[PDB]
Amino acid sequence: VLDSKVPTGPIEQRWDKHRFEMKLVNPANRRKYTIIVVGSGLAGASAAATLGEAGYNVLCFCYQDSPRRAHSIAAQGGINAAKNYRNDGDSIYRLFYDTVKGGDFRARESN
Amino acid sequence: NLFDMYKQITGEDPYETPMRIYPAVHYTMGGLWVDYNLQSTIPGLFVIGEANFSDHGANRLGASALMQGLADGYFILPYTIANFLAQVKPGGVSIDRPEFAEAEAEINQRIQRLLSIRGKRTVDSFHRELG
Amino acid sequence: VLDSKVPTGPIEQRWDKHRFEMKLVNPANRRKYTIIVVGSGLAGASAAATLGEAGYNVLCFCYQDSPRRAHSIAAQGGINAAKNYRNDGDSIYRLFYDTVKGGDFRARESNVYRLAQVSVNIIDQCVAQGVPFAREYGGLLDNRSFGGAQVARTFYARGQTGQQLLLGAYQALSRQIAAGTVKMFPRTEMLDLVVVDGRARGIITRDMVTGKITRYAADAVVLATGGYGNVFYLSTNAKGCNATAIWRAHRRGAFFGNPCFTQIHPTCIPVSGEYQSKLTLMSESLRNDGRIWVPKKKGDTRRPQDIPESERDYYLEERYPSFGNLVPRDIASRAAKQVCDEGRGVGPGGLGVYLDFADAIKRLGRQKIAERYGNLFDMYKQITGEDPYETPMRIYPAVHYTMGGLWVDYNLQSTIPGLFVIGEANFSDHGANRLGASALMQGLADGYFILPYTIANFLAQVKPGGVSIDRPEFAEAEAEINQRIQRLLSIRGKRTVDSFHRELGKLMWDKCGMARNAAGLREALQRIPEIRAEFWENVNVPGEANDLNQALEKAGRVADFLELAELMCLDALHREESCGGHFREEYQTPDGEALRNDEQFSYVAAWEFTGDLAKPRLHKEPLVFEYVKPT
Amino acid sequence: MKITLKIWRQKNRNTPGEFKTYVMDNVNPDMSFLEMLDVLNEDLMSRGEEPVAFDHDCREGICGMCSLMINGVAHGPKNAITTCQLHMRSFKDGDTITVEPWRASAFPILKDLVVDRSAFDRIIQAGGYISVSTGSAPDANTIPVSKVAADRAMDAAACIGCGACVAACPNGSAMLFTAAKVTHLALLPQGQPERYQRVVNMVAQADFEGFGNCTNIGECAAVCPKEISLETIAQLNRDLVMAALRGIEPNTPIVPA
Amino acid sequence: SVSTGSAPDANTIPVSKVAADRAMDAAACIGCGACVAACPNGSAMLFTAAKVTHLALLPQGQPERYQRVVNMVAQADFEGFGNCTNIGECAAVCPKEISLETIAQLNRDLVMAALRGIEPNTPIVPA
Ligand SMILES: Cc1cc2nc3c(=O)[nH]c(=O)nc-3n(C[C@H](O)[C@H](O)[C@H](O)COP(=O)(O)OP(=O)(O)OC[C@H]3O[C@@H](n4cnc5c(N)ncnc54)[C@H](O)[C@@H]3O)c2cc1C
Ligand SMILES: Cc1cc2nc3c(=O)[nH]c(=O)nc-3n(C[C@H](O)[C@H](O)[C@H](O)COP(=O)(O)OP(=O)(O)OC[C@H]3O[C@@H](n4cnc5c(N)ncnc54)[C@H](O)[C@@H]3O)c2cc1C
Ligand code: SF4
Ligand code: SF4
Ligand code: F3S
Ligand code: F3S
Ligand code: FES
Repeated sequence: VLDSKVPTGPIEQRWDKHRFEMKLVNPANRRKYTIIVVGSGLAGASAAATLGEAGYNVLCFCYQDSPRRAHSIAAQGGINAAKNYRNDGDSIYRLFYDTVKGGDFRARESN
Repeated sequence: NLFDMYKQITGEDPYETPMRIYPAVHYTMGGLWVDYNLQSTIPGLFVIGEANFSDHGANRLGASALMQGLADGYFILPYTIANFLAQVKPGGVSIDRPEFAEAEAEINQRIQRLLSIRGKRTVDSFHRELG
Repeated sequence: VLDSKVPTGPIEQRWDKHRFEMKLVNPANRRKYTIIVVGSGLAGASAAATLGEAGYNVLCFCYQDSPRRAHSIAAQGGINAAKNYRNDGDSIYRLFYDTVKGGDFRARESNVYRLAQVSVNIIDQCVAQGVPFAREYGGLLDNRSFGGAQVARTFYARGQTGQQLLLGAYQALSRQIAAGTVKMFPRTEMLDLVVVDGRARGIITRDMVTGKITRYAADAVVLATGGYGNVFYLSTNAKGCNATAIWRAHRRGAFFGNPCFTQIHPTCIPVSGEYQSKLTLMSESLRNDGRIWVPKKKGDTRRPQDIPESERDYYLEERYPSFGNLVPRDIASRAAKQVCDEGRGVGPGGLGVYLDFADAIKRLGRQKIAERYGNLFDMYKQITGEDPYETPMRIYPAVHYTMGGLWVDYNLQSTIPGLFVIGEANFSDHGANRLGASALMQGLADGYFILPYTIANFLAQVKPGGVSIDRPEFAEAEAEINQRIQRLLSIRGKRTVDSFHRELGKLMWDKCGMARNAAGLREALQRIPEIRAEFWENVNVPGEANDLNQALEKAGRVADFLELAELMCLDALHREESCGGHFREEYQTPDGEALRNDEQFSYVAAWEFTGDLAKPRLHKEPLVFEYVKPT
Repeated sequence: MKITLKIWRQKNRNTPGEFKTYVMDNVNPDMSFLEMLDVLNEDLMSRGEEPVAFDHDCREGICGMCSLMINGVAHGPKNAITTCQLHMRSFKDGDTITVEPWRASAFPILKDLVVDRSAFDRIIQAGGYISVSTGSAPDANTIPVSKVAADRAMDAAACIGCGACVAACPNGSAMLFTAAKVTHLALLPQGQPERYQRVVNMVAQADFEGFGNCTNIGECAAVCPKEISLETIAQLNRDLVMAALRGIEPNTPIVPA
Repeated sequence: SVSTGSAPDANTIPVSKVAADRAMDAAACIGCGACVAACPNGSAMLFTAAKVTHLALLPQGQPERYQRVVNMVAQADFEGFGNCTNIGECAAVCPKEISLETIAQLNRDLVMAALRGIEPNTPIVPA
């Protein structure tokens, strides 16, 4: 069976509640684990860099000549963020509503 | 910039002549199912980026794929992966296990069969037909 | 009765709700109030600087040469904060949960949450003041784990973080002094507290340079006088640390909260004889890559490196096979004390246990180990005279911290109205065990972001002035102080003050130490009055009152320690359970871990001075947990 | 080990002092100098004489309260250590050891080996800080500081204020202490807005306190327990020169209460 | 050298439009290697200069620029690339039209670092 494992309570603090609930690995014990990261796109490279910063032994793989030849290099449009730097009414809740409405209500709200 | 690139590629100036366009597939919202922890059905396997269903639903918004990928890479995956790893004992599995040998044998057999078919049609023809 | 005065509602907004509820003092009216601050440590200096910035007339006192000579300057470890700069799950709620769980559920939740909430502002203020914290190559701050914490939430400045924090606080205090708002009195010590109409309205002090007795009057009195870990003769704190101010306050009417809660440090340098009185605190990470042992034969005169591995009684490895030899400091320290008392010691005086790094050196690389702790090895070589690389390191645990102190409410106010206790001198919120890199942040929180609000709330309800130094209470206190000093100088017995201090320290360490039982505590309680009478009968204090006589100060501190040890032993006997530092040999799990009784002893014990040193009254403050349930 | 000691003994500030000789028969090489002094004081108290008074708080070389000149060299013959850190395993049997306090016009003598060092506090009070009030601080990671600058600032800031540089300097100047404070507060961005005034004020306060000038001899660095290099002084000089170019004038001196 | 999670607010440090435009011009390097194969000396001067200019025109790269360039230059000398004769084929061949001002900026940074006594670190040995 499929378990979403989404948190409960108000949606504004679900992520923080889940972060508090989740376990942690001691920094001294981090070097004893090995993680394989297949892919060097935006997500792959960011995850590999963050896990290397944490201390885990990270193995990254890519079929291109260099890690910088992923197709994420080809994106022309910008990146969205709920910063409201233009004072036009943008907010985190507005961005969440827009994203969930643009998906035609076919995705989990928590993510 | 768009006019210059179109002139470089097509070879016709769009200022005086009409341009030609044709829609094509750009993104795949589908992928491997993941839970709130970005973990697939198989324990220990995490899918991030464009390879999972994630949260774009049936249609993603503009400037959202990069945001989702960076979110998964930076501020989401470390927490869930630490949560998973804190519940298991590090190490204990080498590359000498029978499963590794079976997978390697399957891969080698597949490669040998693909090289030994040596038919007539090229790979690109089959890809074009399927597409 | 004790009123905690904690706010209601959700714990995330209790502090803000209390801040909105509390009264305020207008800036024009601030200059009409006088506040006395006793102590120039982190909490004392921060509070004095903040109150001088506000506008109050602040009087600061310290017995050292300068405020920067106060303690909390040797705090090698860093300071904790819930900033989550490392992005590894740290948060304010996580820090609050960790602090309340590490205290073994023996402290109020509201104070802990308030401290965890203000830690971020503490770090921001410390950074802005010019404290040179460790930075990475990109220019941002760096964080490290505190040897067991599950997150890297500790900010450090090389190995002298406490020195830099105290320097910043002292620079702020000096800036306030230059403005004329704060008046500083170095080389003077508080000897009595003058209470007028049920309010702490002044102090009686004596400067040690000339011996003059002075009386000071103020609207509020703050006691940031530090801990009382020097009651035991051998301790890791300074020579001058004492409990005179807090004991005088308790005698005057203040309530003592959990005096038996003390914390020890496992890694300290054993003394080379009876002359030594201080043990140097190295670190907590030396046991990670070391094995504790003792020779099988007590009369082994051979060099420890030449002793065969089969001829070494590797206790803590034969015993307690679990925990991966990483036993808690309580069990390891208790075992070390037991094996040292049995006569199997390794030091010159028979005190200490061996900790060889030869196995670690062979297993690891010499360069990596040298980079891991090289300054510590150099300092150990400077002190002991033996190279840790080639010779096993002798260690012996010692008392480090005192979680006990004067009981305070949510407003940091003791039982006596107008008397505020901040820093290490109060019970505060550490419970039965103080987490690492949390005392400094607690003191800074009390000094900076807590005391001004509560003190303004208290001062807004009273009229400034009205009490001078000519009142009969000041004269009575001065006469009592002078009579006590004259009696101490006129005893002129045979034994010195250090002999009595060493006797009391040995008795307390043997009976009221980490391992406590009913018989030993009762024996110590019986023995204490005899020692006090002998001290008051056969002490030798040379010199004159109006001179730079350190013997008189030591005699006064030792007398206060003698009075306080009886109450400490009484509280240790009263608590019939084991929790945190307080460990009872008849209440523990078979594995050796402490066992709690949360349905009979889930409270805070405040002791009231009834005039008899053997029968002080007991008050219970119930503890209720709503967010973190006891486990 | 048998040690002959010559202690400077002075009753008070006004009473003239003199040297007094003492003999110690059994001295453990492992014990520190201050432990030997405590043993000698206990012996004197048992005999009935006035014990020697000296400053000691931390016994770890961090507080800086301890202050003694041993055999003509401050903080003992060994370098890069404080008086409390000095053990007698480096001394020789039968040696004669002379102990004196700091000798300077700005450091009055109060007892046998106790001196007043409030002049350093007055120097610090004369602008040697950053004028930031409580609660107005921005975020910690707002202003980035390079690792080299942070390391140099930490090196300059690790000054215990022992005053050994003043006593060791033949001119009796406090140049090393002021230079270290100025260098520590000038290498960080937070100290930038008021550095050029600060140094001048501090320098003026030193000249007002009674300290001498600096001949660039170099005893300060050779005696300083924390190994503060002479370059800090050069840094101070540069700042002062720049402060001279912009027309900065020192403020009124800090008069002691 | 910035870790994840320690970043301040985006609008904390202002950057002038001219500096941002020059940094973007220098940063648009696809790493094709045409500059190496075009220069007669076979040098990687244009690539290193472009990266150094990109990372040096922004305030975030200020704290460690003088070391950085030296390290990069040393790595080039360790990798087997030649010197620069200031011929100019790399600029004329480069697809993104990176000018020679990046080389001048790299030279200035190297000279300033040499004046400060910056010593290059150990070279990056391939696995
Ligand atoms: C032309 C174009 C324009 C776009 N524009 C935008 C835009 O404006 N805004 C937006 O939000 N999104 C945009 N996108 C979408 C966005 O670029 C992608 O969603 C993004 O690449 C997904 O992140 P990723 O980490 O999977 O990157 P990817 O580049 O998709 O990740 C692929 C990586 O995995 C590695 N890899 C793949 N298979 C293997 C294998 N078998 N073994 C080893 N390594 C392997 C590759 O080497 C590479 O490193 C655009 C996409 C395209 C194609
Ligand atoms: C060796 C050691 C290492 C430590 N390391 C750490 C660490 O790594 N991390 C951590 O978080 N905590 C550490 N601590 C604990 C920390 O130092 C204290 O808990 C606390 O910070 C002390 O600050 P305070 O101002 O409250 O007390 P103190 O600084 O001890 O207060 C002393 C001040 O009160 C004055 N005073 C005292 N009695 C009198 C009197 N009778 N009359 C007049 N003035 C008086 C003194 O003159 C002085 O100004 C350490 C403690 C020690 C001893
Ligand atoms: S500069 Fe050195 S010698 Fe001078 S006071 Fe500071 S630590 Fe002592
Ligand atoms: S030719 Fe231009 S784009 Fe290509 S690697 Fe060289 S500098 Fe970069
Ligand atoms: S040796 Fe003396 S003359 Fe000045 S530079 Fe040092 S204090
Ligand atoms: S052509 Fe080559 S030699 Fe230098 S100036 Fe350009 S990289
Ligand atoms: S006693 Fe503290 S530095 Fe010597």
